[PDB]
Amino acid sequence: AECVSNENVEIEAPKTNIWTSLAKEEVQEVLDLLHSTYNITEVTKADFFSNYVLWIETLKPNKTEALTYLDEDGDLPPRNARTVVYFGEGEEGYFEELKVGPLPVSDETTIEPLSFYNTNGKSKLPFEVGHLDRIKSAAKSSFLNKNLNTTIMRDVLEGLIGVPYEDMGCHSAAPQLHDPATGATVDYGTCNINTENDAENLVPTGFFFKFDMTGRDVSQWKMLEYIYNNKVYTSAEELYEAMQKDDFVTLPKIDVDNLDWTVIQRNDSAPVRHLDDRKSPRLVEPEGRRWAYDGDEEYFSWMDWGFYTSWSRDTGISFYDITFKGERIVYELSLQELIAEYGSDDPFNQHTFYSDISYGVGNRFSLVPGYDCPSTAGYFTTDTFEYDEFYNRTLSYCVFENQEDYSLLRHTGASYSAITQNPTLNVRFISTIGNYDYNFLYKFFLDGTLEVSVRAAGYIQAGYWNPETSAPYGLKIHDVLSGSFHDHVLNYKVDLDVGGTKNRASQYVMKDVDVEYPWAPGTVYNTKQIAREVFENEDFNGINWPENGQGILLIESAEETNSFGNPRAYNIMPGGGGVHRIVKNSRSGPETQNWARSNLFLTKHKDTELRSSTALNTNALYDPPVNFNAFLDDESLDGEDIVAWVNLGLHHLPNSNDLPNTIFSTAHASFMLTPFNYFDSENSRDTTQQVFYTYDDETEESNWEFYGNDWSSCGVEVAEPNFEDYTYGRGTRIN
Amino acid sequence: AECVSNENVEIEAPKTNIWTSLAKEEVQEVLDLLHSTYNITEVTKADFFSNYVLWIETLKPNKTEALTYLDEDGDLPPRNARTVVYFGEGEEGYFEELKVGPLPVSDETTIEPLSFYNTNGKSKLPFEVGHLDRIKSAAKSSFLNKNLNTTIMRDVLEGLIGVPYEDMGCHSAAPQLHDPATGATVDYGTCNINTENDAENLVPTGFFFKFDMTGRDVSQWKMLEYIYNNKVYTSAEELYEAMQKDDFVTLPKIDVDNLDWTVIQRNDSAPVRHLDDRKSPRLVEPEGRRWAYDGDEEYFSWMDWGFYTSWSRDTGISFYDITFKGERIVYELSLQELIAEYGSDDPFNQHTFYSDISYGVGNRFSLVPGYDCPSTAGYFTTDTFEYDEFYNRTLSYCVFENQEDYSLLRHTGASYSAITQNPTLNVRFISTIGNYDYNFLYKFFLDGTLEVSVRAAGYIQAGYWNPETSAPYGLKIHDVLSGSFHDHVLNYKVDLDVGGTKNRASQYVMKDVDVEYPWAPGTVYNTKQIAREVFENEDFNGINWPENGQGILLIESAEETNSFGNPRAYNIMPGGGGVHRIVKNSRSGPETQNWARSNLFLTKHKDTELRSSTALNTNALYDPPVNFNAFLDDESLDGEDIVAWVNLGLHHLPNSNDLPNTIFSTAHASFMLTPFNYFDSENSRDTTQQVFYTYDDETEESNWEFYGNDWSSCGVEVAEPNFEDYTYGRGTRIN
Ligand SMILES: *[C@@H]1O[C@H](CO)[C@@H](O[C@@H]2O[C@H](CO)[C@@H](O[C@@H]3O[C@H](CO)[C@@H](O)[C@H](O)[C@@H]3O)[C@H](O)[C@H]2NC(C)=O)[C@H](O)[C@H]1NC(C)=O
Ligand SMILES: *[C@@H]1O[C@H](CO)[C@@H](O[C@@H]2O[C@H](CO)[C@@H](O[C@@H]3O[C@H](CO)[C@@H](O)[C@H](O)[C@@H]3O)[C@H](O)[C@H]2NC(C)=O)[C@H](O)[C@H]1NC(C)=O
Ligand SMILES: *[C@@H]1O[C@H](CO)[C@@H](O)[C@H](O)[C@H]1NC(C)=O
Ligand SMILES: *[C@@H]1O[C@H](CO)[C@@H](O)[C@H](O)[C@H]1NC(C)=O
Ligand SMILES: *[C@@H]1O[C@H](CO)[C@@H](O)[C@H](O)[C@H]1NC(C)=O
Ligand SMILES: *[C@@H]1O[C@H](CO)[C@@H](O)[C@H](O)[C@H]1NC(C)=O
Ligand SMILES: *[C@@H]1O[C@H](CO)[C@@H](O)[C@H](O)[C@H]1NC(C)=O
Ligand SMILES: *[C@@H]1O[C@H](CO)[C@@H](O)[C@H](O)[C@H]1NC(C)=O
Ligand SMILES: *[C@@H]1O[C@H](CO)[C@@H](O)[C@H](O)[C@H]1NC(C)=O
Ligand SMILES: *[C@@H]1O[C@H](CO)[C@@H](O)[C@H](O)[C@H]1NC(C)=O
Ligand SMILES: [Ca+2]
Ligand SMILES: [Ca+2]
Ligand SMILES: [Ca+2]
Ligand SMILES: [Ca+2]
Ligand SMILES: [Cl-]
Ligand SMILES: [Cl-]
Ligand SMILES: [Cl-]
Ligand SMILES: [Cl-]
Ligand SMILES: [Cl-]
Ligand SMILES: [Cl-]
Ligand SMILES: [Cl-]
Ligand SMILES: [Cl-]
Ligand SMILES: [Cl-]
Ligand SMILES: [Cl-]
Ligand SMILES: [Cl-]
Ligand SMILES: [Cl-]
Ligand SMILES: [Cu+2]
Ligand SMILES: [Cu+2]
Ligand SMILES: [Mg+2]
Ligand SMILES: [Mg+2]
Ligand SMILES: [Mg+2]
Ligand SMILES: [Mg+2]
Ligand SMILES: [Mg+2]
Ligand SMILES: [Mg+2]
Ligand SMILES: [Xe]
Ligand SMILES: [Xe]
Ligand SMILES: [Xe]
Ligand SMILES: [Xe]
Ligand SMILES: [Xe]
Ligand SMILES: [Xe]
Ligand SMILES: [Xe]
Ligand SMILES: [Xe]
Ligand SMILES: [Xe]
Ligand SMILES: [Xe]
Ligand SMILES: [Xe]
Ligand SMILES: [Xe]
Ligand SMILES: [Xe]
Ligand SMILES: [Xe]
Ligand SMILES: [Xe]
Ligand SMILES: [Xe]
Repeated sequence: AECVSNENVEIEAPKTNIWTSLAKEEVQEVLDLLHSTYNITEVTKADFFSNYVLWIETLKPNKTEALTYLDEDGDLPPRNARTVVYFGEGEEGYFEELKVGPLPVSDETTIEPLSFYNTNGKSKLPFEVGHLDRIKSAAKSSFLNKNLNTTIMRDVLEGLIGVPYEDMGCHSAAPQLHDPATGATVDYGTCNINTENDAENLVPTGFFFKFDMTGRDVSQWKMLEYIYNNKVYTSAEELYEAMQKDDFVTLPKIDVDNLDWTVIQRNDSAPVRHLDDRKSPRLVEPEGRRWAYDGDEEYFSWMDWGFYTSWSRDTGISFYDITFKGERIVYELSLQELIAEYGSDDPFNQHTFYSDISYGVGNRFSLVPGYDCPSTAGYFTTDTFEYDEFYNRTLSYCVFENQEDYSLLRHTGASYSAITQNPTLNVRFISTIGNYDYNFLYKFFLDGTLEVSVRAAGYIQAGYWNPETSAPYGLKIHDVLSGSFHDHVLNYKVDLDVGGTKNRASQYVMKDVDVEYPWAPGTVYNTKQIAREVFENEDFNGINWPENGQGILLIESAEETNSFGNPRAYNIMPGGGGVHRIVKNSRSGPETQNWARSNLFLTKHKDTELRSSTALNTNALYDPPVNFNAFLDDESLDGEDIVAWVNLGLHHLPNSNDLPNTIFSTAHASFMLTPFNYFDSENSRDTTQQVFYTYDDETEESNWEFYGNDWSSCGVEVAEPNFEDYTYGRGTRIN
Repeated sequence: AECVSNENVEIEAPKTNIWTSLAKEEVQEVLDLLHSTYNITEVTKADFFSNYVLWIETLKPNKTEALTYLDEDGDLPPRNARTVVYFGEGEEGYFEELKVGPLPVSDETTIEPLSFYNTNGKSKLPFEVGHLDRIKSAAKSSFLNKNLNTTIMRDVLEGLIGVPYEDMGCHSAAPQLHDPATGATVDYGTCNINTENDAENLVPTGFFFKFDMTGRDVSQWKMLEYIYNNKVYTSAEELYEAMQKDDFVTLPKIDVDNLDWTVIQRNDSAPVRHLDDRKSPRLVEPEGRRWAYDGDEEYFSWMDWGFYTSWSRDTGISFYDITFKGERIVYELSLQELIAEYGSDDPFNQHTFYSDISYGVGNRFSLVPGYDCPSTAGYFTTDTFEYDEFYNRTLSYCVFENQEDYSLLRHTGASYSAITQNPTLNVRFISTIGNYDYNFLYKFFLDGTLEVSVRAAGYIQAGYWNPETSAPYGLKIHDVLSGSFHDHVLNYKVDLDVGGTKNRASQYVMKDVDVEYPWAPGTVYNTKQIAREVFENEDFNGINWPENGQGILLIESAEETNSFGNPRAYNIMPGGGGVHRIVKNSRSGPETQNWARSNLFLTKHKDTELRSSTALNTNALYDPPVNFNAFLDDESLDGEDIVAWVNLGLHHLPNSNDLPNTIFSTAHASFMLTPFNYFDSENSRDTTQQVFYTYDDETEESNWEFYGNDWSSCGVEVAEPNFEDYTYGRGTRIN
């Protein structure tokens, strides 16, 4: 007999998604208004002296107006755009952030400087510390080719590396290094061997260079240094001549004829493991899908949870208005920034401190059905706007119900067994940013717990192994390859509003203590106690997870209690990857990523403290648009709207198990938000996905209660994934 | 079209399972020899002055003889039994451990004192610190009834608690408290309200008592104290008379008429959540099972892994000869002990320091098919012997292939996407020990990684909430109920033999450092470095996981390297629950659990250091059979057979989310064993469970390579679990 089929369920969201990305039509109206207001050049025709548009996206509503709309029948918040435009028509070039609205475009619409969420109080980012945009990238690539493809340098490179200039690629370290004291902007660079399989990061040559790129006039840019085997040369001629001498040491060259060790996919001449000719297990939905959605509003419901999603170019997916059993628990949950900070003996990796939101986390590729997500997943389309084009991205994120490999709870005793299954709602997106693949998962449980996790995979940014200097910074993982040591750190804005906005943050500290008890006078016991301590003010040092896990961190309602007098609370519980940066004082990130130095921070919510980083931060080393430390000014948190900024990380020291790629299983970080006296009891008990087995002692009869779930054998069709929907590329573009 | 069916595959183990439990026939021969050698009384007729048999099990082979058999065509090790017999026929009673073999019983068979694995050098455990066996339990229960069911005490109890003696149960704290200085043995106790649903732990009355139980003559045992509202009474009469006075404070009584808050299973009058009338997702095997086994030898193979299992009464499942790609990586992996140590204002919980192996972890209940394990699982039968009966336990552990909710790795770039699925082999057993349910999972991955995890659920051991004294030890979670604060700590013996037995233990320490580089003279950089440090000797302090995760712990081959010169290694990587005891100096566990004070210990392998605890430890407070600290005697680990003793734990402070039961999702601990330069590369690349997608730039054609896996739609029957195989109880017994 066939399993009972059910159709996918669609619902109407309670409210409008006021956080959603701009519609194509809204972007068009904004772009038109900009073109009519300013002299805007198309990006394909633009240079450092043109004006052109970079970005146009939603300027999300402020919280109080949002909550008045959601909870108190207020007006829709004004619909506005944030745009970033490069202005090069003046004596000095700069990027400027501008607000355009309200939308749709009407007689009330204005264009104004936008700076309220920048701690530095500026709408304008100077050229010298500007975004590494398509224009600046093209100029740098042209400048490098001009210098490295001369007759002499062609010879220097081939002689040192072993392949001609055509067979390598030269490129610059990020961030650039602007010195506000001198006005100079310099950058380092290296070369990697070209590959057919995107494995250039595994073949670094150990040839380095340094250049000055100060000012908008590229005719004045100059190569400063060539660096090779830890020696500095101040001209091509000096290096060429050094190489002709008999005392010159040339480091071992990459074996470019044998690069099969860089290849990810299966070698079809490899033997197959026993039984690997049988397909691996599959998750199926015997009675159809158990989550619902509003397609227009990107609102989701599952087992008494509800939330809206939003998408941005900088960060990818965000969540708003997360409710459980009819009560908002989180106003905003949003990934803010991802960094990768390397330590090295060499001037390329030692100067690498990536800000992934500068590149964009939300402007990448589709998910591969069946593999990136289970075949039971639903897929959603999002969009972004960059450089004159609207990008529609299908299969951008997925939603699926998992069956976890362990039950949610159980007990056996007194002639019964009671077990509850553990289905979870899962939202995933994957962001492949060059070499790295980041896999983001949000997992919701039946009791009101949410787990936020990240895993990493892809190609490592390796380094040339120099036996004299490389050992303190990495392991030798191939003939001339070091697995360069680096930190990954990610920041999440977790705007918990537990039993309303007015909250307190507390910790239950656990300690061993010597006590005497009234029932055994004179006898000292070494025992353990808890002590509740309130986080009364913003702490500049942040909060690091306690030694030996001897504490619990809570966000409590300031006024609401459960039936036993306990403040309603949620526990922020670290899972794996509760680490922060090792390095304290980076020349490549002095003030640009100051949230990354502790496990977590608690601040008073402000609309002006929207975000802990920006896409414009990375090259603004000393005066970034957002300096996170500006948020930390000793404000009372004692009965206030608190935001937690929670970090996840990994200290990655690649070894053989990272070649050809890093694996997701061991590169993992997570935290949980779990109810703590939030209810009077554990709130999964109403699920039907449980069994109650009883045995009668006298009659020797067993009884099985399955609460309406029929476990009888039935037939299902195991459906083919929507593979046809997957095409390579970073979105379908429309100029 | 129907999915291609395949039958379950059975294989022949490479060798005999020399670690397997005794056959019924072996146990019978041993029991017969004991009965012919000594005057043995049946346990149902026995007292403190009889002799009777407690336990008969396999005395596992010593390592060198085992390895000679497995690897060098040696003889089968001798087949021996360990038995424990209580001898009460002498002037003083004691338990004695005895070796019986070789088996089968022949003219060569002897019975000898067995003590080699006891650090205290004794085969005999004195009565005073004896096992809490069926005989001693019965005597204590009889003694308590004699004292608490008198006319006066019946009145005292009803008056204080609110229900008659028939409606409560009184019982003693574990461990007992023997004082070797005085020879006295005392114990504390309390009463809980009787329930129909095994929820007595949620209804503690706050009535306590203390008794002296010194010696085998129960006529000399005496009640010492009654303790109530933090006052001590030295007779029933004193307390009765105190209660008649007008100044007497009676603490608030349990509302025994309203205990629905203790009930686990669904209330069928509760509303159903949206779409919870659809069955939750199911894992299926479209082309059948992909692991194989030898049923007689309990040998398992899956995707180039192999191992044997063994079962014991004390600990449940153990693993031996774990190999991956034809090489042993772990000789022995075995759970050793589980403790639960409470802190409290009251004399019951403050004296509770459970040793779960004393009760037995491997003598519990069957798994519930479909709920405890996926319906695709295979189930295995094990056995134990206790008190004259052989117990056959069906559905004792399960083996299943999961599909993890994330892929093992991926990369997108250069017009391809390459993704590998993440199937894992999973071995589970669940041990419900009274109130607690422990869920043990061993998860094997395609690359050679193994994850060991535990989750906990069940009823908490709560405490009576006294507003004057309870607050430092727990939260008030119901009207008169405290969620008593406790540590769970579990010890695993992890006998890694990485590239042979001769190994080294090392750590890569991570630190920030200020350096100057040859390519930028005079410029100080704050960067980060690694430093390899060898653990040259056994450290009495053990090893605690590093602050901010700034280190990697390795077990390395002493001589074998990979192709790049790195020692072949495995990384012991902490996951969640990397915590140890808070309390340092317990009166209830002075010397009995000394492994629990750090995250992990490294020792030189010895057959005499078989196990870090014993079932006989818990009441032997100062001179236990095994004092783990005896293992730690500063021996060189520099090119030696190393064993790692790895702890997992939880500091549990129950809140509302633990009523009516604790949930498995948030009560979790794990560690991973992962290859680290063990191969030249990451070793999952040969799996067929992957996709290679390519896109041609010119022809606009996509190609999908699925390596023999057909994702076409097909029909399967979703099978009913083997529910008929599940019967309540702790094994089918045979006298
Ligand atoms: C959301 O909240 C933020 C923070 O409260 C609001 O920021 C404010 O934006 C206005 C413009 O709409 C800024 O006013 C301007 O100030 C400059 C500086 O003197 C002045 O030259 C202009 O004439 C104008 O008055 C204001 O400074 C800024 N406030 C802060 C604290 O930075 C924002 O308006 C809110 N958005 C919405 C949709 O209501
Ligand atoms: C596995 O290895 C252990 C540890 O090496 C062996 O333990 C040894 O067991 C023997 C008995 O078989 C003990 O010998 C006895 O010693 C006592 C004490 O003086 C003596 O009275 C007896 O006459 C007898 O000689 C021996 O002490 C003990 N060794 C240690 C270090 O404690 C065990 O025999 C091995 N098992 C197998 C199956 O080979
Ligand atoms: C717009 O800018 C370009 C330079 O990019 C300039 O040549 C042109 O004259 C400007 N248009 C107007 C109307 O001033
Ligand atoms: C580099 O120089 C060679 C000739 O010296 C030329 O053929 C080639 O096109 C140049 N490459 C680029 C990208 O300019
Ligand atoms: C495939 O396997 C063969 C045989 O081991 C090996 O020589 C070759 O390097 C492999 N090819 C690739 C591209 O991985
Ligand atoms: C984006 O793609 C979706 C799905 O194909 C489609 O509904 C929508 O019209 C697209 N948007 C635009 C403006 O191309
Ligand atoms: C065996 O022990 C019992 C006491 O438990 C005793 O009465 C009996 O006589 C003993 N048997 C022999 C043969 O001595
Ligand atoms: C307790 O005492 C009462 C009479 O006082 C009696 O009826 C009952 O059987 C006793 N219970 C036990 C278990 O001895
Ligand atoms: C079932 O639900 C009803 C209505 O809320 C409640 O009164 C009762 O306590 C519940 N019964 C049990 C046994 O949980
Ligand atoms: C234990 O149970 C298994 C499975 O039912 C059976 O094969 C075996 O004979 C049983 N052992 C004994 C001795 O009862
Ligand atoms: Ca908040
Ligand atoms: Ca502040
Ligand atoms: Ca070993
Ligand atoms: Ca030792
Ligand atoms: Cl400005
Ligand atoms: Cl110019
Ligand atoms: Cl090479
Ligand atoms: Cl879909
Ligand atoms: Cl407190
Ligand atoms: Cl700056
Ligand atoms: Cl002895
Ligand atoms: Cl007696
Ligand atoms: Cl009550
Ligand atoms: Cl089975
Ligand atoms: Cl080192
Ligand atoms: Cl003792
Ligand atoms: Cu990394
Ligand atoms: Cu617990
Ligand atoms: Mg609508
Ligand atoms: Mg839209
Ligand atoms: Mg109006
Ligand atoms: Mg056989
Ligand atoms: Mg057997
Ligand atoms: Mg022989
Ligand atoms: Xe657009
Ligand atoms: Xe140069
Ligand atoms: Xe997946
Ligand atoms: Xe949440
Ligand atoms: Xe990460
Ligand atoms: Xe904490
Ligand atoms: Xe991370
Ligand atoms: Xe990560
Ligand atoms: Xe037996
Ligand atoms: Xe007493
Ligand atoms: Xe499960
Ligand atoms: Xe392993
Ligand atoms: Xe646990
Ligand atoms: Xe470590
Ligand atoms: Xe644990
Ligand atoms: Xe646990």
